[PDB]
Amino acid sequence: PRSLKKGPFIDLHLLKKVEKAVESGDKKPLRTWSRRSTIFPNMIGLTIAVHNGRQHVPVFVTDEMVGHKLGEFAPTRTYRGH
Amino acid sequence: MKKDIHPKYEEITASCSCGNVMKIRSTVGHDLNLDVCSKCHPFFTGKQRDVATGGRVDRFNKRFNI
Amino acid sequence: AKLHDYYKDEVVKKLMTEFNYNSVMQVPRVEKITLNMGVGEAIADKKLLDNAAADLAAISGQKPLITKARKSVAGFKIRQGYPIGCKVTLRGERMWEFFERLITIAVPRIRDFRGLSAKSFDGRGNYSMGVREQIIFPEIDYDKVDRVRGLDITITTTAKSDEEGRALLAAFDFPFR
Amino acid sequence: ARIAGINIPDHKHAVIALTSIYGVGKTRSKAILAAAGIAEDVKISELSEGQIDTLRDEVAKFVVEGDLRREISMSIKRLMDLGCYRGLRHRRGLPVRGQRTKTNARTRKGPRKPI
RNA sequence: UCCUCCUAAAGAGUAACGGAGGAGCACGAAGGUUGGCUAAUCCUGGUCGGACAUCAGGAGGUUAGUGCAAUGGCAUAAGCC
RNA sequence: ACGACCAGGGCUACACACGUGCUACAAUGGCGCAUACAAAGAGAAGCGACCUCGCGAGAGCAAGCGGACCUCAUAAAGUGCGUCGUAGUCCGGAUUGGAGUCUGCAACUCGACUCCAUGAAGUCGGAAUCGCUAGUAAUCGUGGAUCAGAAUGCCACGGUG
Ligand SMILES: [Mg+2]
Ligand SMILES: [Mg+2]
Ligand SMILES: [Mg+2]
Ligand SMILES: [Mg+2]
Ligand SMILES: [Mg+2]
Ligand SMILES: [Mg+2]
Ligand SMILES: [Mg+2]
Ligand SMILES: [Mg+2]
Ligand SMILES: [Mg+2]
Ligand SMILES: [Mg+2]
Ligand SMILES: [Mg+2]
Ligand SMILES: [Mg+2]
Ligand SMILES: [Mg+2]
Ligand SMILES: [Mg+2]
Ligand SMILES: [Mg+2]
Ligand SMILES: [Mg+2]
Ligand SMILES: [Mg+2]
Ligand SMILES: [Mg+2]
Ligand SMILES: [Zn+2]
Repeated sequence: PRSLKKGPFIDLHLLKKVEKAVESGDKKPLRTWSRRSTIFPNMIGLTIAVHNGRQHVPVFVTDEMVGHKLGEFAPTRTYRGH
Repeated sequence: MKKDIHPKYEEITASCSCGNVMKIRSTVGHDLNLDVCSKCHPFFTGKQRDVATGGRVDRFNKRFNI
Repeated sequence: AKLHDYYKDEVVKKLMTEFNYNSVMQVPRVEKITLNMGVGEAIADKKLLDNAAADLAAISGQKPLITKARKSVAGFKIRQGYPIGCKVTLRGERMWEFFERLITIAVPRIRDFRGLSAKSFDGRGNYSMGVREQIIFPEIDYDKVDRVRGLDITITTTAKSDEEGRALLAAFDFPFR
Repeated sequence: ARIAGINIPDHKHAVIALTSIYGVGKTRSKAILAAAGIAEDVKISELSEGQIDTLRDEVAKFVVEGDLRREISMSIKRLMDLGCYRGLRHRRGLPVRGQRTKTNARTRKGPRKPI
């Protein structure tokens, strides 16, 4: 975890983009190459698409996810089984 | 009821620590207490306690703000 | 006899009101309490039969029935006439003095107790229920159980439907849900 | 002896004996016996009875056997049923906190197991 | 050599290298009598209990059983204590 | 383009096998209290004592030092008094959940650390094999290099012997 007294992390290029994209409403999936942001409560109910290493993977974000960071719904290396 | 082959049956006190004095016949012999009394038991006042879900907005805005 | 002193005087005063009845016969009545604690594992020792014929006898004061297997199954190592089951039946006032020890003491005593679910009436109001362990009837010494094996209380009553037989037990605040 | 859900052995001391509950170790086990006015080398036997009558009051203000197991196995199922990375490392049966699994993941992977 | 149904033509009987099956024992009760009781099977509920152990009603009514082959019997049971 | 800049992944995946090490399987030992004796190093974007807040990692304030001056720094094994009584154990700490601290643009894949829970596997280890001839093997702690944070290995010095 972070130190608390610095506050949570989020990029500016996703914070300003998400405050624009709430107030323009469109569920065209917002893509991002920034998989290290703490998801904020006013990001509840959005379809973003985080990079995983190859392409974006879409993530529809609910109330339950808002503690975590955007990486933990993009599993990185593929695995099927030997 | 056959007269012999069934065991003993005598009245014994079964009090609880919350104050439910009672008498019941059994074969236990000794005075037997009680821990849990269903006249104040946590089933009608104490099974809310587990749910512990919480809004994630609440776990967010309990520790800091913006 | 205490719950039956409660019953005939202060249950009909609700079960005559809420269900539009003419006589005192139309209300359901309890019939019998049966206690099956079957030992399906007594082929390796006869002691596991007779101890399971004593460990529920010490709960409610009757010597029980060593009931036998009815027909034959090749799979579970049974034939006609293997004593595998143990049964107690209670009627009348001993039914009430056991129902007291169930619903006053042995119902909250069970580990992780969170009520007993609202559908066990087999469509005719005749109840069924099942404990998982014996010491929750508090009439046993602690370290004097050879194994742990539950029984199943079955309250056969003169209930007629699932809607109309449940309220009898719920009049004794049966911890449903 | 019968304290807070399940029994407690009597021959052991108070501090080592109270750890038989699910959810007390050697910190809450001295919190109880210093917020209820008991010593620490008297047994469950040769106590009095009112000491248990207030020890049972002290213990049940925490979360104990029912509540702990339901909360822990609630949070595990919650972490499973989103897609979280701890969720996938739960529902594959592999170590979660970033262990090396080229060898030595055996505590999650059970036994040593040929093909 | 003996036993059961069919061919056998509505009574008995009626054959072939014709069509199918069982016996050459058991039981000190599995016998006499008195008293009492009633099934196979599936649905539903239930401690480990599963499609099939035991327990509860409940449908249904010999579709079950006879120490063994079939055939004929069998509730007054000749079935089961 | 086999050149060059940038964000995000990757070397850390795992059905398995081998090699090297650490911690144990306990009484010559766990835990709690008091009590003595070392050596060799390092430090200015650094080492950071005293004092206060915190259960604890540590944030708060600000002296001291280019150092036989000041710091890091308390040695641990031991000795004395308790407790423990052969148990998967007050043995062992694996794995998992909840809450936190610090360096750092940033600890999700992947950081160390402290508290509250959880308490697996293991009762001296098969064939075969490894090191050592005196301050040696066996156990005990401390420092350094690389380093914003991050070694149970590496390189050093002593304590019992
Ligand atoms: Mg605990
Ligand atoms: Mg602990
Ligand atoms: Mg004829
Ligand atoms: Mg016969
Ligand atoms: Mg069924
Ligand atoms: Mg007869
Ligand atoms: Mg790069
Ligand atoms: Mg590598
Ligand atoms: Mg190996
Ligand atoms: Mg000690
Ligand atoms: Mg340094
Ligand atoms: Mg302080
Ligand atoms: Mg320990
Ligand atoms: Mg802990
Ligand atoms: Mg073992
Ligand atoms: Mg031993
Ligand atoms: Mg370093
Ligand atoms: Mg040395
Ligand atoms: Zn109480």
